[PDB]
Amino acid sequence: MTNMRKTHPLFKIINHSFIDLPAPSNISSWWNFGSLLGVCLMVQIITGLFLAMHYTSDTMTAFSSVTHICRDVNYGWLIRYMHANGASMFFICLFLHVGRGLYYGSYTF
Amino acid sequence: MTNMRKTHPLFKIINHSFIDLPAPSNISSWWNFGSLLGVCLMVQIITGLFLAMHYTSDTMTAFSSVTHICRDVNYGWLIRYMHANGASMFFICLFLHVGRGLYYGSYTFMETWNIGVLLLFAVMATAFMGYVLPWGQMSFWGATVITNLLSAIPYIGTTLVEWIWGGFSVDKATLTRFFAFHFILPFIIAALAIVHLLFLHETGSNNPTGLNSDADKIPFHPYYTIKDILGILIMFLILMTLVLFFPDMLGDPDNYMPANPLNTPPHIKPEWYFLFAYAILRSIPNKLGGVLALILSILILALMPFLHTSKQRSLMFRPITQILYWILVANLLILTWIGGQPVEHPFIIIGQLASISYFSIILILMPISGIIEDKMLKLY
Amino acid sequence: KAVAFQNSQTRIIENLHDVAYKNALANPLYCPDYRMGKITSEELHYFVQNHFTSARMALVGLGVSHSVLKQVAEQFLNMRGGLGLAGAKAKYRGGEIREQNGDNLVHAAIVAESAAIGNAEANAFSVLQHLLGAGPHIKRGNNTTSLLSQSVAKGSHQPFDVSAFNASYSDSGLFGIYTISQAAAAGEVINAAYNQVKAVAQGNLSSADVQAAKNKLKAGYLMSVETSEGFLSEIGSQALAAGSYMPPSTVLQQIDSVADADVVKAAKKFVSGKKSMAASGNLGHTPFLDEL
Amino acid sequence: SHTDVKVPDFSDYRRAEVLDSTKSSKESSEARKGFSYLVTATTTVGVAYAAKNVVSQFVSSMSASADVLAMSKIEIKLSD
Amino acid sequence: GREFGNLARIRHVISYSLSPFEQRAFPSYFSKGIPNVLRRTRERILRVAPPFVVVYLIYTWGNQEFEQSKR
Amino acid sequence: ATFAQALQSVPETQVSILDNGLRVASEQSSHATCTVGVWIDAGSRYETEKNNGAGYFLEHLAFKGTKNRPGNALEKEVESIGAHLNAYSTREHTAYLIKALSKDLPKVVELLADIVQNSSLEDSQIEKERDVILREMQENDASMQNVVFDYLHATAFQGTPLAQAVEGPSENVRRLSRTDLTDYLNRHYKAPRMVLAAAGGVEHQQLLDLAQKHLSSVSRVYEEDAVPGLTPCRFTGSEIRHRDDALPLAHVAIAVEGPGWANPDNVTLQVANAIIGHYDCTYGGGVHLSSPLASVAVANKLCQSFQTFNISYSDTGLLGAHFVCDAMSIDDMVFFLQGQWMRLCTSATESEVTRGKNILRNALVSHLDGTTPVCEDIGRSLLTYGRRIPLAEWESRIQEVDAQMLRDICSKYFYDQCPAVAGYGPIEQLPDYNRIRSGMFWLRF
Amino acid sequence: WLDGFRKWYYNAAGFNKLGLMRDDTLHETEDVKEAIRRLPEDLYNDRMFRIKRALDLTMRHQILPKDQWTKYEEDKFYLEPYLKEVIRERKEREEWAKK
Amino acid sequence: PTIPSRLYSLLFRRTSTFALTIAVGALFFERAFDQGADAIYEHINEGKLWKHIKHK
Amino acid sequence: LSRFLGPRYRELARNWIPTAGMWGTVGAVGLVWATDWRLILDWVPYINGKF
Ligand code: HEM
Ligand code: HEM
Ligand code: HEM
Ligand code: HEM
Repeated sequence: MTNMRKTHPLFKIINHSFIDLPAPSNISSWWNFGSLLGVCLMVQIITGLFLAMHYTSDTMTAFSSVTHICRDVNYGWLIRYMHANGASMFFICLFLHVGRGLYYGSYTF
Repeated sequence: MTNMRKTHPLFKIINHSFIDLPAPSNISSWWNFGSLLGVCLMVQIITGLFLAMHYTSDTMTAFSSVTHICRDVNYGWLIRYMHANGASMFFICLFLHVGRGLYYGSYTFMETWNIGVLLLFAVMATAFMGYVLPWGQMSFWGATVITNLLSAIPYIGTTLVEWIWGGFSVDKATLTRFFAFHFILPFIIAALAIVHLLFLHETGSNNPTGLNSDADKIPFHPYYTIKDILGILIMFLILMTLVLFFPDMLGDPDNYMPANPLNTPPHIKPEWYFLFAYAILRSIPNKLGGVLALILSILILALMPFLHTSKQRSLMFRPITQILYWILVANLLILTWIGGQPVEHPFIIIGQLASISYFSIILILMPISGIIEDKMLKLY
Repeated sequence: KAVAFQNSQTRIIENLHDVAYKNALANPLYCPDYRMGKITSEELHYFVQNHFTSARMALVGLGVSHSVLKQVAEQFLNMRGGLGLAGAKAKYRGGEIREQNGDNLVHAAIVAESAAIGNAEANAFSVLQHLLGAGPHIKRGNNTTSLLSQSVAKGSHQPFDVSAFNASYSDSGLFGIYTISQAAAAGEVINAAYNQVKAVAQGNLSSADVQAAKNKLKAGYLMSVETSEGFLSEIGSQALAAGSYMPPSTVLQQIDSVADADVVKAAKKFVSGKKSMAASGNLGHTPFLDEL
Repeated sequence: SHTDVKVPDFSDYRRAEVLDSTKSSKESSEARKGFSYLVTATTTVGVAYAAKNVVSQFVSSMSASADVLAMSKIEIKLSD
Repeated sequence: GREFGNLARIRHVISYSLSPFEQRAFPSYFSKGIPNVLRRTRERILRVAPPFVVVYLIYTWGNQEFEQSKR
Repeated sequence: ATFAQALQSVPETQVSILDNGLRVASEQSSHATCTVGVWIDAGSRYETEKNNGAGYFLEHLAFKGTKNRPGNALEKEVESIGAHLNAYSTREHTAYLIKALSKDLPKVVELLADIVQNSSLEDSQIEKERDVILREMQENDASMQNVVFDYLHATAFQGTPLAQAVEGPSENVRRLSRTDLTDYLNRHYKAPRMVLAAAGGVEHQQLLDLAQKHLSSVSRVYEEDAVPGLTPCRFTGSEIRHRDDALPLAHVAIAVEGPGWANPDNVTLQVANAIIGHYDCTYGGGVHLSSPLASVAVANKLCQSFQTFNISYSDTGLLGAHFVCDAMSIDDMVFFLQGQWMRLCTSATESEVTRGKNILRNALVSHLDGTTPVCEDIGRSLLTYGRRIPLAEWESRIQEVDAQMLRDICSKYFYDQCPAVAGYGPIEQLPDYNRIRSGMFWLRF
Repeated sequence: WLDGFRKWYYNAAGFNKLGLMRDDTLHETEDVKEAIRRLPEDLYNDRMFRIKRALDLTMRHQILPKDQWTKYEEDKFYLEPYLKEVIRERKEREEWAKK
Repeated sequence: PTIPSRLYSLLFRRTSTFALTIAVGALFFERAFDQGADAIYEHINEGKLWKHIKHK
Repeated sequence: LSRFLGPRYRELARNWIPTAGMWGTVGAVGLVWATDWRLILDWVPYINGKF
């Protein structure tokens, strides 16, 4: 039999990326912000995906569709304010990732 | 000092997938349809980019936004009819790609085929789920009929159909749901096509003859990019003939009224790539059997890796398996005509006999055809 | 070949036989690198057709009944009942090889002609081997009755290992001195060992030491007997070459029948015969065969 | 050589049931494994709560709206 | 299909190929093309043709029988 | 006859206790050789950080100096009788062995009685043997599997008396004087921790009369009534990794604490260890070899050799696998070794355990074929098991082992346990210890 | 009549026109690829020449003339004593795995 | 054996028992945690919520 | 199939019966806990009342 993580190519991509990646043992909480940016970008994509199921874009009923998201559909207030505060968290993690790149001299990449 | 196409890593994977990929030299015009599906998916994505910039999703003015695109938006009629006939071009390229896959022995690329039928399920779902979005009478009643036929399952059916409706019927939340789904689904189709290309590039491509093509290899550039450009130009010839000369011929003319729930069309009919699906669903008298025949009809060509009883790979050297394959595509054409026809005696018995014969070809008669090929060629 | 040439003994044992014999026994035990890639199955089939046959085959069994083994041998060994292709007679070659290795431990061995196994000169030559130290009888000891080790260690102080080895085949045999030394004192080691065998050849011997050599040979033959794979190898070689099984007590009577004058005659035969020397290591102080 | 290598004093890190050298670790092996896997399982029950409840919020948001639930009840035909 | 150098182990086969610029782009396009298209359609028209005339017979049967039954 | 009748017909070992408590055992058979050896229960265990190399030094030193026959008179007498000697020293046993003819038996047991009691210790021989021990310990770094087994014993039993080597470190060799060695001789060479093994060619009443004449009244009573005491040693699952990237071949061992000698389950842990088996690159079995780790290793060219061991001590054992591998397949060998280990531990079959039971029966009778290793088994079994277990009782312990029994006591001694990991070579593609632990316990079961 | 029907099936299969015999159009499974490792060198060399010439002919979408077609009586079953050995060895391997 | 040792030996060492413990504790954590969180919420405002003013 | 049917594979399947059945009950109890079935959660006495 064969090793599946180094045999299957879809498993070879995730083995070279997230399982058996050569990573330094040094790296701090500032290096976690890249995976935090990826995970919060994924929850912004999922959050806006479930926010666009009731959003209507026109010059009359966009604010009516936004307040229909906020109070009329079941628990859409959490998704709308999660999307706004997660865009804020997206830029918090992006500015701290940029500050980590200036902070630790990774301009050579 | 160094080669950029083997040094730079984005250029390394672009060079490995596109420039000097080891490809067999003897592939026909039917092998161009995968890259034609890639560029047709890209032109569907870019026409949807330039189509959703003037599209408002709510049932009061979805059809008014569609007519504002077709009349008041400069060159918006070209974008909308190019998107509809490019969906038709996408499905005829997908049907010829899956006919090549059933023909030329490429069942055995197993993970490629399984992520292909997952991609085909997602393409059919986004095609129906974008066909709702013009909000005509035929689109609304087709949405009602196709989602209402998912309610045949006991104990999860009405929960599933109020979940997929957002109400007792198709409404504003259903249309905005289908527009958000129709945005999100072709990008995961494109990522599925990228990893479908990765699962292809694990083991290379294949020839029409079913042989190991490792002895004779040509680079993909410039031998296959100019065949790609020639296929792109003939595909754009048929696609631009479809948009600029016969725009509503492959489409349904009954979609171009405003949507009204108080009346019904005299025959309810989905699109031409869903006609064989609607005929297979209409063949079974039980409704749960119809939706199980729907799911088994889309999923039964994924069982073709497990239905390879013959020791020869392709159907190039299989003469009566070719007879059964062309009677399968004849059954598919008869299924398309039967789904285009309304529900009358005697179209129902023709659809029943043709669906029974199509399932007998795809399940029973072609493995015993491969058995009688290897019995007539004295393998055992 | 790489695992068997990690050990330094087998390499110069093979090149020792290559320089000590002319055509037959000079063929190596391991396959050389020029034939690696050229061994054909037709030549394998021709060799197993011409040399796996019944009149040279001996099949021995420990723990197996004789009638059962007779039935299995007659039910599967009716095929290939000839005498076989005759092997060539080995003739002595002589000369040296001397080659460089790259370690401080230099292995150098000087042999000459001894009689075939089954001869009274070979029975004298094995007891002359056990007089001059066939191996370490004591783990981590000094081997203080072996005359080679005494006459080398009286002049040398570096770590070493001086033994004598005997290898008697069906036609001709080799007896000689195997010295493992450091690269600086190896000339003094080899010349002191050769002067010790010169002292045995003139006859500076003690009869109690000859009796201790006889008891060492009898005990070492009992070490060869006492393991069941060694006992199977012993009667397989006896039934293969001689075709008859002497008792081990009869072997002890032959070793007790070997006396001192045969040891003196065999030492004179070894020191007067043409020699062959195989050496390996840093060779700046390794003496030549003309210099001995 | 190889025999001059000794593992140093790990007394500041190791647990108190392992810290004595006259006892075996197989007696407290089940205790340390059933403490650390209890920590793992008590994390995983909250991870399963966060993966169940948020998914239930998103599924009930994908379900029908409260305005649609108010309008879907028909007008009462009453006694006359 | 791993890479472009370690794929096959073939032997004693010689391939001659001319230039794109030392030869005609359409070398005997009609007199060697229309017999080749005729030979390929002769090889495969007996396998691709009678299911489609079964399709056309079922199509004309269904149309004329539905128009007969709707009287 | 059959197998059970034949192993019944294997002769018994009469074991008898002298007037001081020393144990004498013999196995009379047909051969004329005679393999008398003294096994002492001293080793690297029952040594502190001080006098650490005393057992290896006394094993080296018991042939060079004697009170009654001084100098090399032991060597002169044992080559007058023409015999062979051996002296192996382990963590719990040291021994002295003479293989000889059976007519030299009072000379053999008189030489053993002058070795184990009346050994003289001259300081010139102490300095010379200290230089030879330092040169041999410098030479022992090439013995790479011995280096990895010593690293595994250092990292598996840290803080215990089993952490130290049998040889002792170079800072402890140079301070070993004569009085520490004779304190070690007066403490750990006591008579009821000593057996006298003979094997074939002897008579037991002759051996007991010669042991009454020579090996009686060695030493029984301690100095200040200070008895030595065995302690249960802590197994610490750890990782040591000596990284030498210029060195060619990586030797990596992984071991779990096994039950040891006196616990009765060494047969079932050995039949699991023999299902896993062993491979070296000179074995000509190829892909068609029965052990699937060796079949996978030669199928995808993983390692040069692997050896699965059950090294046992009193209540504490190391059972595991040591592999000589390349620099590029240690992750593959670790994953396939843990996969074969816990494929054995989850899905053991009757064909697999009857293959292992047959290979254990053949391995035990091939080990106890020869006179010198059957005396090794007599001495090790008399010091550890108390009695000496005959092979009919070993067959009765083997024949009760089934795949269900193997599955649960493998779940006792294998599943989710922290192992000790040692490595000398290019140990970069060894996984880290959390990946070793995540590759232990299975994602399905 | 059965040999005539088999010759008509050989003509209708199409690889006699294209330049291949019976054992070149096998699906390359692990048994067939083990037999690919187990052919002799000359049979391997003209087999891969016949596959390369067949790939050249189906690239050009044409066949050889009728004088150099591989006849049914000119067909040799070269792979069959290797493929039957590989199939029976795989069968005894799966029977030992069942045992 | 101590307190976590028996539950390690009977419901934590196998991954199926681990997941069954996780799921059964998930259901009990759902009901007990929702009851405790609503109890501490109605203790942090008894009379402000719609319960306990529903007398009208 | 034909190579997968045998005595050793039946013994391996018998060895893998209880943990795969317990994983099936893990999937069933997790599906019940995810979907909150009204027939099944009204039988457990800790969630007996109204939830
Ligand atoms: C779009 C949002 C971003 C995502 C999702 C993202 C993702 C990641 C990830 C996953 C890593 C590896 C984890 C790590 O080593 O920290 C990483 C590292 C890195 N990223 Fe980003 N990144 C983003 C934005 C940026 C930006 C704006 C820059 C440029 C300033 C940048 C430059 C780097 C560099 C230089 C590193 C490697 C050195 C280091 O991590 O300290 N990233 N990023
Ligand atoms: C492709 C995934 C996304 C979709 C479909 C999406 C869709 C939407 C929609 C429909 C709204 C309006 C509803 C509302 O919040 O009132 C919105 C608001 C917003 N989105 Fe996104 N969005 C996505 C990703 C993102 C990302 C990645 C960011 C961060 C850069 C972001 C930032 C915002 C902001 C700041 C608002 C306004 C918040 C507010 O005041 O309500 N979105 N998005
Ligand atoms: C609609 C999006 C699709 C795209 C973009 C796509 C893309 C491709 C590409 C680029 C190739 C290689 C052909 C070449 O470049 O010469 C290919 C081949 C292949 N595809 Fe797809 N494909 C799609 C749909 C499917 C589906 C639905 C299936 C499953 C039925 C499938 C199965 C295969 C197989 C088996 C091959 C290998 C045989 C051949 O080359 O024709 N593809 N595809
Ligand atoms: C992510 C890219 C895509 C976007 C943004 C998109 C967007 C849209 C929009 C806004 C409409 C409504 C306008 C109209 O009535 O034509 C639409 C309609 C439609 N789309 Fe897409 N689409 C995309 C990809 C696709 C794909 C890949 C298909 C083919 C499966 C497809 C098939 C359709 C169809 C059949 C219609 C209905 C055409 C009509 O009846 O007017 N779309 N799409």
